[PDB]
Amino acid sequence: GRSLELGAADIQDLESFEAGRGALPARAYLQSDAPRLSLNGEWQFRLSPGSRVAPDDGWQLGEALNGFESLPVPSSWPMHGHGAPAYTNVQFPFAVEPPHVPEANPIGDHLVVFEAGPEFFPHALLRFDGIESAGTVWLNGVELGTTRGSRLAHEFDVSGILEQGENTLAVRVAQFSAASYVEDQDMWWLPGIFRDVTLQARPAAGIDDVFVHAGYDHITGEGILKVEASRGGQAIDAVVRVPELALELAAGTEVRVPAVEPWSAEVPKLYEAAVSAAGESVALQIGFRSIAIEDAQFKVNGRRILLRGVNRHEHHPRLGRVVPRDVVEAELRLMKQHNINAIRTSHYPPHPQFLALADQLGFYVVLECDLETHGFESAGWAQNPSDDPQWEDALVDRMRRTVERDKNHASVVMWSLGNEAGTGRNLAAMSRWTKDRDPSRPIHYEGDWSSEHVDVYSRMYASQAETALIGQGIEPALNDAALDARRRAMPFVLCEYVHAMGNGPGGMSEYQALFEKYPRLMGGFVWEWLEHGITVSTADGVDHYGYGGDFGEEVHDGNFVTDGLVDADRRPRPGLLDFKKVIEPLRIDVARDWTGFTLRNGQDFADTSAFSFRYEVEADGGALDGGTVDVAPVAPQSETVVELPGSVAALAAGLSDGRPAVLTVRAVLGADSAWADAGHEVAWGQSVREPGAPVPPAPVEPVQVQDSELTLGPVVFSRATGMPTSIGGVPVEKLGLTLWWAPTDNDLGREWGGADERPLATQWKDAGLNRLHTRLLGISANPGQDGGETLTVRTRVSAADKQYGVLVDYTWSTDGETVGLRTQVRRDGTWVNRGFEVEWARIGLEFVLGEETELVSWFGQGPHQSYPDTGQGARAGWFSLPLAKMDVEYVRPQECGARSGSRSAALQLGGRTLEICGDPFALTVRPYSQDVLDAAAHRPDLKADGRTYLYVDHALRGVGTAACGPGVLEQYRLKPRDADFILTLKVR
Amino acid sequence: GRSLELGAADIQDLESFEAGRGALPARAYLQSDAPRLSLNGEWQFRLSPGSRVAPDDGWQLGEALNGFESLPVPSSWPMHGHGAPAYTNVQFPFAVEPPHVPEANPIGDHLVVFEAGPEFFPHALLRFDGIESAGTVWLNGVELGTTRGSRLAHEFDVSGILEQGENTLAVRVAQFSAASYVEDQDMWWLPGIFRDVTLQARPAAGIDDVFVHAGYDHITGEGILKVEASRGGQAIDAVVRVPELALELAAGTEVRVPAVEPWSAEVPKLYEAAVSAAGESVALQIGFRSIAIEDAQFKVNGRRILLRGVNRHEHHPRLGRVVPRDVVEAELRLMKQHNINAIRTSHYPPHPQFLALADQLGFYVVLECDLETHGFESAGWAQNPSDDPQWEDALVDRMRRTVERDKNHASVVMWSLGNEAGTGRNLAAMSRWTKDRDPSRPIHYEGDWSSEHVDVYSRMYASQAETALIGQGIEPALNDAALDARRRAMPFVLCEYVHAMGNGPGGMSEYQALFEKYPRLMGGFVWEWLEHGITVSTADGVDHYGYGGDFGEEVHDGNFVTDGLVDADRRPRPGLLDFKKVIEPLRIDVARDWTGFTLRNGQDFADTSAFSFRYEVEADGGALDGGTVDVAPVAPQSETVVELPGSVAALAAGLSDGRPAVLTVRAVLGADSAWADAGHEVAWGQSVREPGAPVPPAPVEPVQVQDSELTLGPVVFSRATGMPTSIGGVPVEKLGLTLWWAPTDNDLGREWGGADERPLATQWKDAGLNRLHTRLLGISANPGQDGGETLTVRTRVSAADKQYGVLVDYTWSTDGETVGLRTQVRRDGTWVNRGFEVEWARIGLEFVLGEETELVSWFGQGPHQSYPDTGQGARAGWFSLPLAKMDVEYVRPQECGARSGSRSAALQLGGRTLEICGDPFALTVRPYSQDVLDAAAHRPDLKADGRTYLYVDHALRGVGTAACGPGVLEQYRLKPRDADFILTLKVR
Ligand SMILES: O=[N+]([O-])c1ccccc1O[C@@H]1O[C@H](CO)[C@H](O)[C@H](O)[C@H]1O
Ligand SMILES: O=[N+]([O-])c1ccccc1O[C@@H]1O[C@H](CO)[C@H](O)[C@H](O)[C@H]1O
Ligand code: NA
Ligand code: NA
Repeated sequence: GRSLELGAADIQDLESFEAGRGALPARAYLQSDAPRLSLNGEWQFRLSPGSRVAPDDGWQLGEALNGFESLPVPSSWPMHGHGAPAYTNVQFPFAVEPPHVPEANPIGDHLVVFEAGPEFFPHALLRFDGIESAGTVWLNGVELGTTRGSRLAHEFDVSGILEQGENTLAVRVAQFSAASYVEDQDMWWLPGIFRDVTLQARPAAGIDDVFVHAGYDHITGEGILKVEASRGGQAIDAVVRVPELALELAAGTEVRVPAVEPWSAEVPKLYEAAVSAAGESVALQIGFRSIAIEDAQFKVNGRRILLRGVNRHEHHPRLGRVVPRDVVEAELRLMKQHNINAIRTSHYPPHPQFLALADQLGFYVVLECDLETHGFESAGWAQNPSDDPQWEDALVDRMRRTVERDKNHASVVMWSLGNEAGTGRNLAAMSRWTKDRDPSRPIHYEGDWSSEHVDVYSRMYASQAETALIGQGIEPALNDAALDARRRAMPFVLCEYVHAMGNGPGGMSEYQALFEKYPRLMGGFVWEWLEHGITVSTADGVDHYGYGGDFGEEVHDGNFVTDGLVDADRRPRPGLLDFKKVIEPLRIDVARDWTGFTLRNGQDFADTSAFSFRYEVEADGGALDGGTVDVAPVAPQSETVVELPGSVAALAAGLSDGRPAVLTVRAVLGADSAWADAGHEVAWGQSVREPGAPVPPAPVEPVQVQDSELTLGPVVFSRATGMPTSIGGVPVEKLGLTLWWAPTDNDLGREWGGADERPLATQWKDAGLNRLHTRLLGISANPGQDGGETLTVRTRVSAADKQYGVLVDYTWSTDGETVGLRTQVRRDGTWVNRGFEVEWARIGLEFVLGEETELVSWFGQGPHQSYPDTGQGARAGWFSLPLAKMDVEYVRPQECGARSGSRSAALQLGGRTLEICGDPFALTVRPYSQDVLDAAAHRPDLKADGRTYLYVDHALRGVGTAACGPGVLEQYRLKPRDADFILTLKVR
Repeated sequence: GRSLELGAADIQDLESFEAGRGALPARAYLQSDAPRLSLNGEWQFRLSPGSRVAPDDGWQLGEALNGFESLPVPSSWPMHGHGAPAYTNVQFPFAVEPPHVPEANPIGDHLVVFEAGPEFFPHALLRFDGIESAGTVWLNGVELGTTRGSRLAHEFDVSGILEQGENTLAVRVAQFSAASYVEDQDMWWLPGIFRDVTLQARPAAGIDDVFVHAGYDHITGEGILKVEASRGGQAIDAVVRVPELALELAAGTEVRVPAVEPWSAEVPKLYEAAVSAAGESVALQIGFRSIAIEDAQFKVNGRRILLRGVNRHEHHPRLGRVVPRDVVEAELRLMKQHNINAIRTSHYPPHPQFLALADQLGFYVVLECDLETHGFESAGWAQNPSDDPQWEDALVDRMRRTVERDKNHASVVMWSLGNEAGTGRNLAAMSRWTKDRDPSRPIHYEGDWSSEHVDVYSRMYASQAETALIGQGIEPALNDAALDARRRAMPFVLCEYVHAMGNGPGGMSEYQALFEKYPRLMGGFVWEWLEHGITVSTADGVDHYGYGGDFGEEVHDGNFVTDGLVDADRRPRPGLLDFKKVIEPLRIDVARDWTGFTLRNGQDFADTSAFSFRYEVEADGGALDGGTVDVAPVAPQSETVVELPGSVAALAAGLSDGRPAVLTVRAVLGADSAWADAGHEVAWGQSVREPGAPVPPAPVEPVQVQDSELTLGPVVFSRATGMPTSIGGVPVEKLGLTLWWAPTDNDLGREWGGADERPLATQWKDAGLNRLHTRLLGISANPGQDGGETLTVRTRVSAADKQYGVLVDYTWSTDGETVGLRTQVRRDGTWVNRGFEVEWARIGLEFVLGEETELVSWFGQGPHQSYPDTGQGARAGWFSLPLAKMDVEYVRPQECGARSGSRSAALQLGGRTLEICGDPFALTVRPYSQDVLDAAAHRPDLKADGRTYLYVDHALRGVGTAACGPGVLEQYRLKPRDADFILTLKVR
């Protein structure tokens, strides 16, 4: 019985536990004076849906092509119409039976013709910096080998195969392979040759690999330099010239430069250098820095650093995994502009070019090997490749290539074995190899909590509580006494925290307080830097981002791929604005009397000499006083009290009580930096003289009784409902109590703990908060003042099939100019349902106005949204925006746009403007209803209906981060309760 | 402070705990020779959306009508374009704050002008037989009163207010009222005057109320007759003439008729009678029957009866609660035609006309008062009206009116206090009143399990297990010793069981076995008789039923209103067909050797003399032998063995082994009955000589190898997939394993018990059964016979992100005429997921054929569908239907149409037909895919895609009744396992 199935050969290679075949050794990516020819451009592409019908028709030659077509290389090929993106979070998109590949497996045949001059002879190589996920390579029909590790680099000796003149390079790329089982990151499955292809000549007497070792002696200030160079794996003679430090030395020997300026992310000093031999010179930037762990702290150059970090994925909304270099230096300067000083390359090494930019601009980076086996957790880690001895070779090759490529860059301060890969023998072999190859950086891996084979203790989304226990080193002890002693001596890092999906993330301040208070806490990396939105052009031609499912997936994880501080096009979300203020590197506590302010330098190395300290006093109309104050530089981790000019304090003292004014002390960039122009704001602080409470109007005007309506000054009531129908000509279509909001992404998440496993959003639906109803109980006039009268409208708010309720008593008084509105809420019945207390989103009013709103202005926090557990970035001021820029363009629309702590507010409606005053309320103004916003799954599903939805909230919930990790914290949860609050309105 | 809200007066009447105002006493509905004028016809109608804007503009007069329009009366008015039906199951459609009514409360103003002749003077009354839910009545602008209890009757004295000639009658009808809180049945909320309006003259010396008392002495055969008559509540002189029994007697005296033929549902003997006084005669039908409880059995006329019952709601797909009398006698004759002998009027008294038809046609009925407070359960029965002393008067009035109207009808054998109303003081007062007023019928109420105030123990959906424990009186004892002693002495009835939603109900046979085995078990009433589908005409003009939500509800319960044995138009579902055979009143066990058959008479009173006993022998082509056999009548609960003609046995013996033939003994109606023509089938039984197994083809034909395809006789394989591409010209687009089916309604239900709270349908989605995938492992030819060869195609079936799998090995042999196909399935891995074992719907194959199928024929069970725990109604035979009549037109489409126990099968595809043979398999043939059927929410969402979906199942799950009650029973659950099965195909 002989076998008759097609394609058995390709499939057995794809299902291989072995690493690629026939490539050269792993080495650093080096800047070399050898000639190079980038084969990037416009290739030819043919796509077959499986190895069983992938033609073996000699396409690899370049002759008689049938069924090819122009495609760009580098590309993620489902971004150019061939198939589609497919998004899965933890679930594998194929049956889990390693190492087998599904029958449906896109095969992409790639072909380019190039010219090879005499520079590339007698010796050259081809270099592929990234092939997702398994490539086979032919040069002139001759097999060069295979690539494994989709974001790793492979090099192939083409000596004797590369011909002079015209060559034909052919690569066959399979989307799925056994390697898929170990590349299960939470991102888009996008196959292709997404990184540079390059021909490089290899002259004789060259340099293949260089290993820079540039340490720093913080007690003496010495550099410690030893540049190793090698050819064909042997130490070679080469000369090391670093001009600026006045040294020439031999490669291979360690020397003590007498005094160097150390490298950090605050001061990223880079000495230019070259190592050269007869046939080849190599350029290097060199940062003198030394990483160590002592007294359970993570120290750089002798000082405990604080990691203000994010998790950078490589994604672009129209090119997939290809990220244009202009987009890279833009997003990285964006990061510095928001006080970020660390980056973690979740969850694979980045583009080779990325490393030098982290060296230059200034970031502590965690360089992470391409390894993740998350999809195996659901089966209790059965068959997990991290513990299958059949994968040792494959995984150690991923670590070697990872380490080798980037070992020379001072910005990488940690190697990371990978992510969400379980525990296992192979992980320990990856650690063992790395400690041997590069003892100079400590080793990170979160997935083995025992921390046996790492040097730092690392967790994701550990609660603010557990983080305080670890900060004091009193977390519960490991079962192994020996292991526990080790882990207790490591510093602690959160590689992922404050999950920034949608509206949020809440609770950042609580985490930051612990980072400053506890030295064993290293800091943390927000999840994540960007959303992976993929732009989708509609029939109309409107643009919007699509997410998981939108592209036809059979299994997918929805909008969980859009969970970042910036959108796919790097437009900041309010979370970035908040985070920037949270991690701000100086704190400015402005004194109540406006005489000075305390300045703490929170940096680890720099002093304050880089910063101009400006102040301004803003009153209602314009600025009253402003300028600059000179601060004698304060050391890192030192504090001074700096006086402000006496004019500022005298101005505060002479304010008529109840007149608002805000003192803002800014710290801005004295001079341009590599990442921002002079005057860029780094840190700030404020003191506010508040307005007094608003004067309730005298109830001098009485209540006029028509048969169908009532009238009390400028407000028109309906005798059937009790609610206002107009105020000063402004049509009022509805007025009621609100307790609910269109759920955020965190509200859609399950908050672990509590026997209530339903998401808050579900809790609400079950409770009926989204479908409240109001019964009218009574309407009265009552003795006012000098003939005038108050109006009291009694209602009860509740929901169908529910016994709990709230009584709401609206009480109006008017003098003819301003309407007064007192609102009282009292609970009737226990607000219990399906066994669990109900929690409210808010305690407010919804005014539905009959006309459109063009412009919203307020006094309070701003300019961007704020909620109880967010809003740190929103300062006290006077703001004014067009309605459409009050919204927040989240990909799945949801509750956003509340401006908390608001004191006054004006909506410009056609010709008239509507002025609310009162004690602190949260303002929100949208052109569509809450239910339109809740049902909407993408932004085009939001349509204005010509009215205005005015939200005035006397209380709000926090937002938390329950979509992944901690929910709203106790101090910010909103339990049902009685409440009382006063407003005053006015139309002009 | 004086109150300024509109409509405070109507609302305080609507919110009233009191019963109607100013009507005459509750009395029986009587056939009287007094003149009557039905005000039914075409009324005028104005609809206001709340009492606060219901005009008080003197519409009640009939002059200057503004905003009225022609409407039929009786009507449910949302069936005629005014508003819409709204379906809620247990949830109230308004905030639960009794007695308050929501602001949104349709007010329907009704007006008719009629002519009153001299017959109606000086004394007459108006009679409303039903007003949902609160009516106010004016005759010539003069208030007559108010109605409460939507399916109860009210009568108003119009003496001195009804004028001669032309009158104007005005009724204002509010949909919601305090009474809504006690009318929360699981049905459509439809307001209006849905039952007859009638003017009736009341001559002097008349009869107002009559109370028939017609018992039976089963030891002597005597009738015991006493007809009470009364006027203005006092016993009056009247004469009682029952011609047929040769008696004239005075009303008020009890007499002993020497010998009467008793009344039962099997023999509903009705003696015509009249009671008359000077001004009025009243006609009566009189059934002599006596109900008693002894030895914990429910006995009628001395014999323990068995209740073969259903729950009749009053519903019509286009008229709502109005059920045309032709539809009533049709549905009731339908019921008799399916062996039903009992009816329960869930959950309100029916149309007055219904009672006489139950007397005549023959049904034990449970007459149920309009009371149900289900929506209060979710709050722990807080504020439940059954225990609020403020409702005593309202509820006792509902019981009185209920009892009074129908007390004279022998078919009612139980009064029922209501349904799903909790326990409470008012319920006990309802019971106390009823025992006093009418001691002759026992009292039913399920909602108080202690059974303190009832005479029978009644439950819903108690499992087959608990029912056997009760059958033996060994259920766990009540906490109160005294109560427990009472309940243990009552007989037991299931007022609702075997929930017949969608495909089902499964498990009827298990219940029936217990009914026969245990005398304390009275029987049961299927839930429910009909679906409440409401027809919806689409733009195309296609008709289909809509259900909850489809009409715009804010809260609703989906398709739970369509849960019956017949659809809204009384077209039978397969459940009725099964149920008819289950409850069949004789059992015919046909002997294996075909010499005779055992006959048990299961009736309680009749013998077999009504039945012709026919037999037929059916072979492949036509009938071989047939006729009639004479059975000496067997008593109720007796058995005989009746010989069949010797020709029948000799025919069986002379059959060549492996030739199929079926002996069917039928018991049909010898002569016409009030409910069916002669020859109607009542009970049947069969013995089958099976076919032998099919001969596997000799593998004489070899496997031809092209580069792209294989060929083995008439079958064409694809070398890439391994699956057949054609068999005898018939395009085969896909062939694979099936383990899943589009979930039924029961599969969508939560099966209580087991820590798995997810519905089976959810279990499956979580497990991936709906999205299986097949990887190909190998293909071989192998040594066959005389040059020929088998083909073995090895696959593995599984699902993305899952480790469990099944290996499937397809093995084909051919001789050139017939294809042989052996299929083997073996488990690889534990089929566990989210902590709970996965269960399969089936173990079968899905053939997707490229051409349409016109006609399906098979040998096996039929003609209607069958599944392991259903299909009793399907007999052994030869059947043949067009494809579209293989389907089942469920309102939410779902898994149906499997014909289990099938031996052979032919699909006619254009010109050729495809013949499957093999051991018992379950056949199914649909014109659309399973996923089309699962996604479809209504029948118009099913569209044929031009192909054929052939389902051959070697194993199946039962269907159960998990949508309400027990799921699939143990013996019918399908756990994963290895399996082996052989098929043979053939194309002509
Ligand atoms: O770490 N976890 O316990 C965990 C629980 C639920 C979902 C994701 C998850 O892991 C984390 O999720 C984030 C953000 O979505 C990223 O995908 C990250 O790579 C992953 O480690
Ligand atoms: O009786 N029950 O415990 C129960 C549990 C869940 C849903 C309905 C239910 O009660 C029963 O349901 C049926 C069929 O849907 C009818 O509505 C019936 O009137 C009701 O008593
Ligand atoms: Na994510
Ligand atoms: Na139902």
